[PDB]
Amino acid sequence: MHRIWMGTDPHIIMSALGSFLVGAVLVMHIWAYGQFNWPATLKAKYATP
Amino acid sequence: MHRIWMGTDPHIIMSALGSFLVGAVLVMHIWAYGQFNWPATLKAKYATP
Amino acid sequence: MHRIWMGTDPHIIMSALGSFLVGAVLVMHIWAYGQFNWPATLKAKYAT
Amino acid sequence: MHRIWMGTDPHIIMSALGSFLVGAVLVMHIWAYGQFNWPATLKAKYAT
Amino acid sequence: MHRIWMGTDPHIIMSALGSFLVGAVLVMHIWAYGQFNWPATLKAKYATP
Amino acid sequence: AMLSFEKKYRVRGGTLIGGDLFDFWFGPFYVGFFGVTTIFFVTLGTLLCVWGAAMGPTWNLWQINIAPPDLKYGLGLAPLREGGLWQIITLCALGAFGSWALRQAEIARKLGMGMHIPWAYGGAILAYTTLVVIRPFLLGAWGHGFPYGIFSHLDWVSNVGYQYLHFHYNPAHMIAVTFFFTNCLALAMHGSLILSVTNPPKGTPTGTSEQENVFFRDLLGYSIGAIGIHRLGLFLAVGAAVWSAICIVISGPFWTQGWPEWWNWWLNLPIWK
Amino acid sequence: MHRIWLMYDPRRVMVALVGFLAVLALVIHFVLLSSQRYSWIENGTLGADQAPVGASAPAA
Amino acid sequence: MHRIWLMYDPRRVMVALVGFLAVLALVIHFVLLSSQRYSWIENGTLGADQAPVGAS
Amino acid sequence: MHRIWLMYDPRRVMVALVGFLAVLALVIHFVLLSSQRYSWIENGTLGADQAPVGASAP
Amino acid sequence: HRIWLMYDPRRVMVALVGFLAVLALVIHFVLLSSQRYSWIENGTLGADQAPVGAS
Amino acid sequence: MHRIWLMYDPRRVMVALVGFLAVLALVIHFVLLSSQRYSWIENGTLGADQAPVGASAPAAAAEMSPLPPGR
Amino acid sequence: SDVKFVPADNYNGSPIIPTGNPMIDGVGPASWAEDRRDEPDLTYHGSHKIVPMRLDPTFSIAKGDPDPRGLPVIAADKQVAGTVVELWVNRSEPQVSYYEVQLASGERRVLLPTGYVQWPNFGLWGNDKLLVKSITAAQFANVPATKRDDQITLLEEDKICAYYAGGHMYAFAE
Amino acid sequence: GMTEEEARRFHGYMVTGTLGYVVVASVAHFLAWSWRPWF
Amino acid sequence: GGMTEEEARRFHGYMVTGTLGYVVVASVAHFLAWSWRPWF
Amino acid sequence: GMTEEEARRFHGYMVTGTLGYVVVASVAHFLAWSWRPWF
Amino acid sequence: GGMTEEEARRFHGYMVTGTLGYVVVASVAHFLAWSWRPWF
Amino acid sequence: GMTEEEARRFHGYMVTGTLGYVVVASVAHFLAWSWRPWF
Amino acid sequence: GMTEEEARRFHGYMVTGTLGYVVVASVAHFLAWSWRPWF
Amino acid sequence: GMTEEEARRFHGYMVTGTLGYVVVASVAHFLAWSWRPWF
Amino acid sequence: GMTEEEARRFHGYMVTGTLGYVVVASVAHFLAWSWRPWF
Amino acid sequence: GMTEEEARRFHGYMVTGTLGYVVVASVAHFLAWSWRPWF
Amino acid sequence: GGMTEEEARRFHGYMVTGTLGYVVVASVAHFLAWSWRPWF
Ligand SMILES: CCCCCCCCCCCCCC(=O)OC[C@H](COP(=O)(O)OCC(O)COP(=O)(O)OC[C@@H](COC(=O)CCCCCCCCCCCCC)OC(=O)CCCCCCCCCCCCC)OC(=O)CCCCCCCCCCCCC
Ligand code: BCL
Ligand code: BCL
Ligand SMILES: COC(C)(C)C/C=C/C(C)=C/C=C/C(C=O)=C/C=C/C(C)=C/C=C/C=C(C)/C=C/C=C(\C)CC/C=C(C)/C=C/C=C(\C)C(=O)O
Ligand SMILES: COC(C)(C)C/C=C/C(C)=C/C=C/C(C=O)=C/C=C/C(C)=C/C=C/C=C(C)/C=C/C=C(\C)CC/C=C(C)/C=C/C=C(\C)C(=O)O
Ligand SMILES: COC(C)(C)C/C=C/C(C)=C/C=C/C(C=O)=C/C=C/C(C)=C/C=C/C=C(C)/C=C/C=C(\C)CC/C=C(C)/C=C/C=C(\C)C(=O)O
Ligand SMILES: COC(C)(C)C/C=C/C(C)=C/C=C/C(C=O)=C/C=C/C(C)=C/C=C/C=C(C)/C=C/C=C(\C)CC/C=C(C)/C=C/C=C(\C)C(=O)O
Ligand SMILES: COC(C)(C)C/C=C/C(C)=C/C=C/C(C=O)=C/C=C/C(C)=C/C=C/C=C(C)/C=C/C=C(\C)CC/C=C(C)/C=C/C=C(\C)C(=O)O
Ligand SMILES: COC(C)(C)C/C=C/C(C)=C/C=C/C(C=O)=C/C=C/C(C)=C/C=C/C=C(C)/C=C/C=C(\C)CC/C=C(C)/C=C/C=C(\C)C(=O)O
Ligand SMILES: COC(C)(C)C/C=C/C(C)=C/C=C/C(C=O)=C/C=C/C(C)=C/C=C/C=C(C)/C=C/C=C(\C)CC/C=C(C)/C=C/C=C(\C)C(=O)O
Ligand SMILES: CCCCCCCCCCCCO[C@@H]1O[C@H](CO)[C@@H](O[C@H]2O[C@H](CO)[C@@H](O)[C@H](O)[C@H]2O)[C@H](O)[C@H]1O
Ligand SMILES: CCCCCCCCCCCCO[C@@H]1O[C@H](CO)[C@@H](O[C@H]2O[C@H](CO)[C@@H](O)[C@H](O)[C@H]2O)[C@H](O)[C@H]1O
Ligand SMILES: CCCCCCCCCCCCO[C@@H]1O[C@H](CO)[C@@H](O[C@H]2O[C@H](CO)[C@@H](O)[C@H](O)[C@H]2O)[C@H](O)[C@H]1O
Repeated sequence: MHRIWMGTDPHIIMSALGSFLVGAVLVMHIWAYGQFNWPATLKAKYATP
Repeated sequence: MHRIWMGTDPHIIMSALGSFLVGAVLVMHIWAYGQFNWPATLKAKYATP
Repeated sequence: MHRIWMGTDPHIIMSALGSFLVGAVLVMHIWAYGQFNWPATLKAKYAT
Repeated sequence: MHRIWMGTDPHIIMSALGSFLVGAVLVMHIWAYGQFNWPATLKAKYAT
Repeated sequence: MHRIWMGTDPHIIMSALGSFLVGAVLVMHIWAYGQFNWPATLKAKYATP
Repeated sequence: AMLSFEKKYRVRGGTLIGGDLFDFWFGPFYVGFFGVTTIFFVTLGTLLCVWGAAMGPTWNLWQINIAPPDLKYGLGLAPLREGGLWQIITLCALGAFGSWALRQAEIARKLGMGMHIPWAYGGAILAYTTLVVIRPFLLGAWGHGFPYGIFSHLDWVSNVGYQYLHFHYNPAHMIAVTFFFTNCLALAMHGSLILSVTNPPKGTPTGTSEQENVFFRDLLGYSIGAIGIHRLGLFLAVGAAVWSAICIVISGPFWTQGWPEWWNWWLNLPIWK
Repeated sequence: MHRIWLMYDPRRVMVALVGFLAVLALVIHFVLLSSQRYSWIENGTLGADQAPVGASAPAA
Repeated sequence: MHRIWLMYDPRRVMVALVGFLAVLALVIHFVLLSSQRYSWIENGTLGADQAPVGAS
Repeated sequence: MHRIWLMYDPRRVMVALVGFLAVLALVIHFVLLSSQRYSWIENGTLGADQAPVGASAP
Repeated sequence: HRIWLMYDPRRVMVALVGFLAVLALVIHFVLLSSQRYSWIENGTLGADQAPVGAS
Repeated sequence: MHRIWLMYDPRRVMVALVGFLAVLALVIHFVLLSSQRYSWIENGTLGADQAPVGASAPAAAAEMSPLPPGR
Repeated sequence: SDVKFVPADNYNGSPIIPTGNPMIDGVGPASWAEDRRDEPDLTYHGSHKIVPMRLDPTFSIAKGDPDPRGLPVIAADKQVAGTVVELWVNRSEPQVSYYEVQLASGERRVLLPTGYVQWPNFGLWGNDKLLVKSITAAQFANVPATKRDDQITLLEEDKICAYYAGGHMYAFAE
Repeated sequence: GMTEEEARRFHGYMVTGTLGYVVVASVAHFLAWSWRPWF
Repeated sequence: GGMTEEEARRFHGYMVTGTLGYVVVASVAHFLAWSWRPWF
Repeated sequence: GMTEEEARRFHGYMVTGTLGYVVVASVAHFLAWSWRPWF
Repeated sequence: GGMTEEEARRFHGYMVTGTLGYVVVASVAHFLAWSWRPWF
Repeated sequence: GMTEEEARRFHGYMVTGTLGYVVVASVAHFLAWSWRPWF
Repeated sequence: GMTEEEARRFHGYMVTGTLGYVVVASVAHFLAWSWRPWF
Repeated sequence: GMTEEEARRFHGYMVTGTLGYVVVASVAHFLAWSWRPWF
Repeated sequence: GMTEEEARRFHGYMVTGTLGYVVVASVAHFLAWSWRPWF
Repeated sequence: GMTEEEARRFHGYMVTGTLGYVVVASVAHFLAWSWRPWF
Repeated sequence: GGMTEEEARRFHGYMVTGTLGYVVVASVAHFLAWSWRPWF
């Protein structure tokens, strides 16, 4: 399966993978913060009355 | 059946298949989120009363 | 894993990483100041 | 760690560090004056 | 540590240090005159009623 | 198809941007990179004009009217049906007119010509840009541009003139008109002289430079010379457009009263105040 | 079918095609954005039961 | 797919692409900036339920 | 990445870039100065809760 | 910096000086046209008396 | 710093310099002369407390408007 | 080859590519009207219109202006190409049509149309050399020759002007 | 022009550049969506 | 350029290791998130 | 033209200048956001 | 061109040492922050 | 024309002049701030 | 110019690129129709 | 482009990846069906 | 361009100055904390 | 051309003339401020 | 051009001397200022 890499520069690969992971992780967090009501409960815990 | 791959470059094959799957999966999830009322039931579980 | 650094310039790496850390840390602090209500409670302590 | 400095110029490095420190210090003071209510308490102490 | 001055011109150093010192001193006085209420108390001491 | 002497001249080179990639012809037309951008802007702008006609009250050619937005929108892009469509077409027009001038520069460079034609056309682009960009920007709203419609823009010209009560009194307008009228006389004069030496009455030898020089000197009292009349024509025609640009940009941004009362400075010169 | 590329230079058919599609795509978006029903920037969040529908005047 | 760079000299395509994207990005921003729903310079702090909607 | 500078004369690109950034910066400052909320020369001393906000939904 | 080997200092100096002059004049005339900073007419007002835009 | 004159022709610099200073002097004088507070030919004899000052704000009656109603 | 150029490819609108030296062959902006009549232009009285100024003592420099004769000519590569020996004047509309240059290297005299020349400060001051922005000093050696040196045909006028017109595109070409 | 080998080398950067741009835009859109959805 | 089959073979080993390490860390994160606020 | 080694060192300064500017701009946005946030 | 395998080897050990140091300092920051204001 | 030694010495006074100008501007801003703050 | 072989090779990319683009547009219309049908 | 031998290897992996993907998807649907049946 | 033996001497002072600066700042924070503690 | 011999003497005149002018202008502002101050 | 190490070594000694002198004077200034109007 490793033969897939033979055409490839390793920095091109690490750049593509690194870009994808940053995109996915940020989308997943922005989405999750909307669904789970967190940090909204965190902000409510310490908000001034 | 393998002979269909002759005269093709495997990286454009995988780039095309990869782009198709990313498209299909996102279409299907966003459609499914409309029909199944999830994550909307998740949000309602934790939303502030 | 050290072989990943071949063909790079150390200073370009340290420039990129240094700039990422500055950007990330500023984002994190502005966000955290909002969520944790600090320095707002600090300001309220000494305000007049 | 020293060989990171190879191929750099000390007068560039000290200019970059010096400009960062000046900026960071000034930013930190104008920020701190806002939170700590100082010199505002000093001004009020001697205000007529 | 004197080697930091290597290849520099002392007229440039004294111009840079001198201009910096004038700037810092003037700013510090303009600021201090606002906070300490001086010369405002000096003026009030001799002003005509 | 090609002129019987043309093929010799169709070499590569003289382009500004595209290198050899667009350096080709399509029928008579030279393309080049700014040919491509020209046709893009021409096609987009024209189809948006046709869309503005379609959503308007009529297809009558004279009556079509794509108007700018209300002044309340300031320098923002209005809703498209409320005049934002006029703003998109205006960007397309600027893209087309600029591309046309740069394409002309590539053609002149390929033929070994001077850049006189692109720069002369720049005088027309300046006047257009003054009407739809510079004067509206100085007044603070894109809504000061003229509407795109064969007669509706004449209603705009009419009403802008009467915003200053008596626009004939605009001093830069008087100069611009004088250039336009003098240009047309000069064109009639030069056109007639060349034709009348090259087409003498039947049974007469073809005329000469000396004859047109003699006749022209009888007309004006001085001899202008062959290069001089073309310098004069270029000066008059382009000067007309430049003074036109001045006369409209001073109306509103700089002067806001009636134009007749601008002349109050002349009546108050101290030698006769 | 491929002999079309012997008649025309592919390097400039492809430029003409990309340009045509760019013009057409922009035209259709500006047309829709001019409409009321498909003014999606201002009203895209309306559900289809709330979306505008144009009618003629009642012929009373 | 790389052969597109043999047809089109890439040094030129990058400059045309960058230009096209720059103009396109600006046009989209100016469209949004002067809409009612997305005039974020004036109303960006409004919550999603407070933001305008272009109902007829 | 550096072979981009084999494609383009850096002495041209730096002029083109500085020109672009100068125009972009000037446009963004003008857009803000033309706004109500960020017309900072007239209203910059207002607190964040005092500064203008555009209209809500009805 | 070696940057002066790329760009003629004899040109950059004039271009810089011309840029700074244009920017400086623009900012002064912008301020002079404002209400709050029309200093020739209202410069003697105190900061609490000077104009402020609407809340 | 004198090497600046090896770069720039001294004879020409003087003409450029005087020209700049003459324009700037005239611009500042005419700006001041056009102002109210410093229209010194008409009002130069006023004391500093009597010279005009710009308003802390303009004022109006609620039904008055400087501009006609429009759209 | 006798053909001066060939198509770049077989498609309809394609450019032509010169086979030989385009400045000498006359291709693109270096080309001339090859059918043009090989006779002198004439005045209304039938004398030759363009002639060297020594051939008509009616003509002189305006007393304020420098006579260019004797000055060095500087080609596009900043070499000296030669010195101005003579001026050729138009006798129908009095002006200098051509400078005549004795080449610095070699022995030939060649014509140089005005309007390709310019003065270092456009005439305002320092008029001590002439600039020829369009061609290099080696290319001056191949400037087309008039078949007599007191008279120039309309064809020769076209050939000479075309040689300098090609220079901006081709003077530095490989 | 460039060789086919140079074309394959350049095309690799062009993909990662495009991908990085699309990634940043995708985050930018989901931030905008989270703030003020357009459907 | 590119990678030889030997280079690809060991590059793959690091890629597999990094992918598995990343998924392991994500697995712990999900176990914690589920224990904190389960979503089904 | 450019030598490759000259291009490599220029690229280092160019990247460092670009990211330096972005860092200064990011601090300017932190200050502006603290003064008057836009979301 | 660019770093050799020799340079990469020792550079990596420093790069790893720096990153580990950062994670340690940030760990203390979170331990103190959690002691001050817990967020779950 | 230019040389590295001319570039070095020119850069010296150019940096000095820039600092001097930025010092004067900083004092002018802090005088203006003390007279009529803009935030 | 180009041979029939080069033409036939280009034609394969051109046909597949066209059909790929038409597939992407088909899905965009499916999404648009589900959001707000035009008939 | 790939030879018949290269195609043979590529096909073996392409088939295996497809089967693995379908297997995972089958588990996903079985879980989704157990959670919220859609017929 | 700084060489390896110069870099040792530069680094030695650079570390020493950094530590001195941090120590001074640490006293400054200790004083500030004793004056107005912020947690 | 310009010599170092000319340049150093010329710089003396320029600097002295500039400073003299600025001194005269300083007195003019002293007078103007005494008559009608602008802050 | 610019300072040789012997020149720099003289220059440094005077620079340190001037900096110390300045800081000493400023120290007296602050002691006086504090006794006149304490600011904490
Ligand atoms: C005709 C019988 C009835 C008569 C009574 C009514 C009409 C009276 C006028 C008749 C004029 C001649 C019409 C004609 O057939 O021309 C053929 C010829 C083309 O050149 P050619 O030398 O003759 O032929 C060579 C060609 O056949 C073979 O070479 P090749 O194969 O490479 O050529 C490609 C061809 C393809 O042919 C065409 O496409 C013909 C296109 C004709 C378009 C006319 C449009 C008119 C309506 C526009 C409405 C508006 C649409 C937006 O040739 C070309 O590529 C075409 C080159 C010409 C491009 C013309 C561009 C527009 C000209 C101005 C348009 C009017 C602006 C007001 O094209 C031209 O010369 C057109 C331009 C000449 C007229 C300009 C007049 C401008 C007057 C402006 C003052 C108006 C004051 C109110
Ligand atoms: C590098 C040579 C090939 C390539 C080879 C592979 C390999 C090898 C794998 C995938 C797999 C995937 N590829 Mg692919 N793929 C390429 C180009 C792309 C592009 C693109 C627009 O360039 C896209 C969108 C995709 C899409 C996808 C997904 C459907 C899938 C999940 C991994 C991922 O992160 O995907 C999104 C990817 C991107 C947005 C950009 C490309 C990122 C880099 C180049 C590839 C990451 C692979 C990753 C390290 C695999 C980890 C698994 C372990 C090795 C066991 N590929 C290039 C041309 N692809 C994986 C899969 O389906 O496994 C069952 C997989 O193992
Ligand atoms: C000189 C070659 C490298 C370089 C080498 C180093 C080294 C070595 C270190 C850092 C460190 C840091 N660098 Mg770095 N760094 C470079 C370029 C940058 C750029 C940029 C825009 O290009 C940025 C934003 C940063 C940012 C950063 C921070 C994350 C961090 C220290 C704070 C800081 O910002 O100081 C302001 C900095 C700048 C505005 C630019 C760089 C100026 C000089 C080089 C910074 C020296 C910091 C300090 C004195 C070093 C102390 C060493 C220890 C005593 C052993 N660096 C250049 C290209 N950088 C330190 C770190 O990792 O701390 C956790 C560290 O030890
Ligand atoms: C109002 O609403 C309206 C507007 C109306 C609605 C409608 C909108 C419409 C219709 C939109 C259409 C959008 C569109 C359609 O295609 C949009 C398409 C966008 C695209 C394609 C974006 C692509 C971006 C790619 C980038 C940025 C690449 C960067 C590459 C980099 C950085 C690397 C460069 C290479 C290097 C460094 C290596 C050198 C090595 C060398 C030389 C060597 O090694 O040799
Ligand atoms: C919310 O609604 C919606 C969004 C709809 C919900 C749905 C979301 C969906 C569908 C998500 C899908 C996610 C997904 C699917 O695949 C996600 C896939 C994720 C993947 C693949 C993660 C892989 C990570 C791998 C890493 C980190 C590797 C690191 C490698 C390292 C450290 C090694 C470095 C050293 C090397 C290389 C050696 C060089 C040596 C050399 C050169 C030598 O020695 O020569
Ligand atoms: C709030 O909501 C949202 C935002 C959604 C929340 C989510 C946030 C998320 C997802 C955050 C993710 C963060 C993250 C990762 O994932 C963050 C990653 C952080 C990392 C990796 C930090 C690494 C730091 C490394 C440092 C400091 C190293 C310094 C090295 C030094 C000083 C040594 C220098 C000397 C050398 C090298 C030797 C040269 C030798 C030479 C030249 C020779 O030998 O020749
Ligand atoms: C308001 O409503 C109004 C608007 C009025 C309503 C009306 C609308 C109307 C009338 C619409 C009409 C639409 C239309 C009509 O036909 C639309 C037709 C559209 C078409 C055909 C689109 C075609 C797209 C094709 C594409 C994208 C091809 C891409 C190809 C690629 C990527 C490969 C390039 C080649 C390579 C890589 C090989 C190099 C190798 C080489 C050289 C080698 O190996 O040698
Ligand atoms: C309020 O909300 C927000 C803002 C969000 C809050 C958060 C803020 C945050 C996150 C702040 C982070 C700050 C930070 C992060 O690292 C700060 C880092 C600061 C640093 C590194 C300081 C370092 C100072 C070092 C100094 C002074 C050294 C001077 C050395 C000298 C004088 C000697 C030089 C000798 C030489 C040159 C001799 C050469 C000889 C040679 C060559 C020979 O002999 O050859
Ligand atoms: C409405 O209000 C708005 C406008 C809005 C507000 C804003 C205003 C703004 C932005 C203003 C900016 C002002 C400005 C900024 O720098 C102004 C800068 C002014 C300057 C630099 C003045 C310099 C003057 C220098 C002089 C006079 C020199 C004289 C030299 C003499 C006499 C010597 C002659 C000797 C000779 C010749 C002998 C040579 C040797 C010989 C012959 C030999 O040796 O042989
Ligand atoms: C209010 O709110 C805010 C503003 C926010 C509050 C915060 C404020 C802050 C952060 C302030 C920080 C200030 C600061 C920080 O460092 C201030 C630093 C000040 C310093 C460095 C002062 C140094 C002075 C040095 C002097 C005077 C030296 C004189 C030297 C002399 C006389 C000798 C010259 C050399 C000779 C003679 C040898 C020639 C030999 C030659 C040529 C040969 O031998 O060849
Ligand atoms: C990328 C380089 C760095 C660029 C820097 C600029 C980034 C822009 C800001 C991004 C993060 C914003 O983060 C957000 O800050 C706002 C500021 O009102 C906080 O807002 C909240 O807290 C603050 C402070 O207590 C209150 O005044 C405010 O009324 C309340 O809404 C949010 O709780 C926080 O989530
Ligand atoms: C770019 C300098 C000007 C703007 C600076 C903005 C703030 C950031 C300052 C960071 C410190 C300077 O960091 C700068 O980094 C570059 C590359 O990263 C270093 O390295 C660069 O130059 C050296 C010396 O010619 C080359 O050997 C090297 O290959 C090249 O990348 C410089 O020697 C250093 O001066
Ligand atoms: C760039 C083209 C568009 C790609 C768009 C992505 C979605 C479409 C799926 C692409 C899948 C691969 O698509 C297929 O690629 C191969 C090469 O790999 C092309 O093959 C083409 O070139 C090869 C040689 O390279 C010739 O032998 C063949 O006759 C010719 O058709 C096919 O014409 C195309 O159908």
